[PDB]
Amino acid sequence: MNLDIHCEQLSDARWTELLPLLQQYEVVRLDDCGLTEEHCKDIGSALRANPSLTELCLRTNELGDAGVHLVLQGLQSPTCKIQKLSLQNCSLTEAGCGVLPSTLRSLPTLRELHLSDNPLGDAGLRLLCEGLLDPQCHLEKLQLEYCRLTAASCEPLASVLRATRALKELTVSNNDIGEAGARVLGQGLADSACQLETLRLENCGLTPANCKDLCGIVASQASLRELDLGSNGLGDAGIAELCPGLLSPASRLKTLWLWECDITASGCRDLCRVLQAKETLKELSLAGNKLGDEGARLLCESLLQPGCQLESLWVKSCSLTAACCQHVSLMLTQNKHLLELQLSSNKLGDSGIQELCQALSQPGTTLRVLCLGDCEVTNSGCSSLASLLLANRSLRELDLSNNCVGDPGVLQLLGSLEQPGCALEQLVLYDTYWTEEVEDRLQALEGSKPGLRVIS
Repeated sequence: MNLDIHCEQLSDARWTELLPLLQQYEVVRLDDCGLTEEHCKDIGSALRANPSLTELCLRTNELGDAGVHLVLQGLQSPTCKIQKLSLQNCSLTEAGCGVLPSTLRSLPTLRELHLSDNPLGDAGLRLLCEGLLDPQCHLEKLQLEYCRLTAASCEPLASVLRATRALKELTVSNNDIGEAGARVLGQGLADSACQLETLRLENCGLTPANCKDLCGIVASQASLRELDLGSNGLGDAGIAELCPGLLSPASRLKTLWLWECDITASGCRDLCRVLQAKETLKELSLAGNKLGDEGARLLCESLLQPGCQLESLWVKSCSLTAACCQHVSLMLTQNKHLLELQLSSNKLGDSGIQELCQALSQPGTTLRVLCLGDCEVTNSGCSSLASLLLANRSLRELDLSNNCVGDPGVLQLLGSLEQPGCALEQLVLYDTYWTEEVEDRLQALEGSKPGLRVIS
């Protein structure tokens, strides 16, 4: 009962074929079509006749304020129970934002709203907030990524924040709120009444100082579950401040995203104390940080402690060499909690990869998803891996994207996959190529064993 269209352009012939169905489906997704204001008139009229739409998503389209305005009108009908609405990337400018209050108030069924990639400006947010403040608005998830906001936006956001009680997710990534803004925003969080769960502050220009604040909020925000702070220059200094907040017996933080955060081994030490004590923290992305093999070691030091329960570790593009494979290997042999390890864009080479290959070859291994994209694996490396696939029983997804692999390497992988004992459910091979022959051998495999897909 979903519709979903993506990239296909709409001939005036098919638009017509569509309209009536737009009045039927529960889920309409018109992702990157050629939708302009000209279609909105029709959308408005078709959406009002739909007594069962729960979610509309008009991603990537140049509708404009007027287009948007119409869209919102057709939703303001007697038979609307819409819950999810995504007007992501529709050129909704501050001009078109004066509608929001009148719309938000009119839609008490709305749970999550997406306005990302829309230049709302502080002026446009100011109105979205005024809308969120009205008691008839029970908005739980709000996405305002890339919305040309600035520190000015943080005050109303904070004000919305202290007042509302329903908001669970707040995402303001890719807006330059700055140190000052983040300080305001976070301040509103501290004395808020809603039990926020997801807070994403990616590329907002945070600084170590903001860590002083987040430390506190994190410490007492029992409801928090996922905290994204990537692409911010917090450095080891910021991490240190953040850490005691993460050791609070009230912090149930599960997902911690600290990618490209200018962290290094010095910082990673601090992370490890947390990693050992918090049985709840289950996902840590440290990708893009120049951790180096010293850092990899430390991470492993921690991952060997049986009181450590991390399930996913991302250390993509972390300047790790084949020199750390011995530790990742050893840890991999004695750890029964890590299910997913992301080692892509690292210089492991065939020698580093064999070490992982021998470790995972033992029985009683638990790693379930292993990523090795861009690690400099060659056709010879594929040999190691191919054997692995016959011995190891824990793996389900293996990503070998963008390596130095041609026909022979792949062919070996296929040999392993054609076996009944082999239980890999997914071999990921993007940015890899092969002759017509290999492909024909491949299409065959995908017919002898349907419980396996070779992605590319």
